[PDB]
Amino acid sequence: PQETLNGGITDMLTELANFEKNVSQAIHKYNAYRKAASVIAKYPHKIKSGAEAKKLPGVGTKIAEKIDEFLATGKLRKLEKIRQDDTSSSINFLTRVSGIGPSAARKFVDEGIKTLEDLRKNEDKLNHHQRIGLKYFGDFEKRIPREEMLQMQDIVLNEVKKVDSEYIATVCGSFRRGAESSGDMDVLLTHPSFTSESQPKLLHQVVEQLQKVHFITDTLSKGETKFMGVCQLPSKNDEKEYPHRRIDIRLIPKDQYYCGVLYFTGSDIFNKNMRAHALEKGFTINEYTIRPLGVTGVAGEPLPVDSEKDIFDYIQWKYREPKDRSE
DNA sequence: CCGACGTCGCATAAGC
DNA sequence: GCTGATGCGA
DNA sequence: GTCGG
Ligand code: NA
Ligand code: NA
Repeated sequence: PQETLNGGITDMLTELANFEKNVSQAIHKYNAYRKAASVIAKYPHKIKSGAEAKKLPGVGTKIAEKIDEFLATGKLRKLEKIRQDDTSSSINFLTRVSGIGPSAARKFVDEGIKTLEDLRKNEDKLNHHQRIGLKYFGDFEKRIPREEMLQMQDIVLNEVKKVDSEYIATVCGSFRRGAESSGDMDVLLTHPSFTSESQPKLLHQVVEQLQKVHFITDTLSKGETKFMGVCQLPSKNDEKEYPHRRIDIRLIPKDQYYCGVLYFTGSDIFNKNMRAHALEKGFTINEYTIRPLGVTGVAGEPLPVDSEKDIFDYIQWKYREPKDRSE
């Protein structure tokens, strides 16, 4: 796991990944290329041949070939071509705006809209989400230092508690695992009055409060259980102002809360391992529940959970700190 | 050879 | 107006 | 594109 060891190769794979997703609309080729990129990124030798790479889970014949060409010429003909392609490179770029995905990008570029500037000239053609995306294009591609996250957390936990001291809220994501930086803030929310069996107002009042103290500045989307929007730390005195940040707030019912918390803490890799484990011990785990099987594979009713540990207990695993859930 | 590859809440489209 | 498909982000 | 039934 050292940067420019196979950087050339993994930046390559990652470029191709984006073109598959954003231009070709082949999300599964997109994940193939990314998966290759990962397993190569972890590989602790400078790759010498496509054949050496092929040995890795997720590197097949086609990518092996690419690596050979890259290794001998320092570039890829296809990648070089698509990069200079006016239409395609503009479609790929436009998708960097939040709310513009591969379909809307494609339509824009069809009607000659290819640049941020062009988007600015055409706001009347953007939905609410997209306008927010444009407006904060740069801020949203910035990382969030952990210190700022802590500051944001102070504000979130404070105002949630002042709306109702019985609410529970957890900031998960790479934040909860110790990451020195985060992509956004992901808040998980529950209340003792909200169970799977069980007002239709619990998420709304929390969001309202966060707007009233001007933490939440914009709304991408909001319904009865998931909120997605924008936030910002209060500008220190005369100091330079903070970036607007992405924040999601999820209302989960209490008897599914720690499954939710477990799931949205990750990492993805650790989740795959633990869901694998898991089956072998006789259980199925998803973001909501842990259920038992079932001599024929028939899933029983969901078991009670009242903490993260509870889940680990069910499946013969000693509790592992968010600290140590890289895998 | 050929299908799976995560899933789902919310905004908006689109056909009725 | 209704519906439930499709795009999007996570 | 890669893996696997
Ligand atoms: Na292989
Ligand atoms: Na986007």
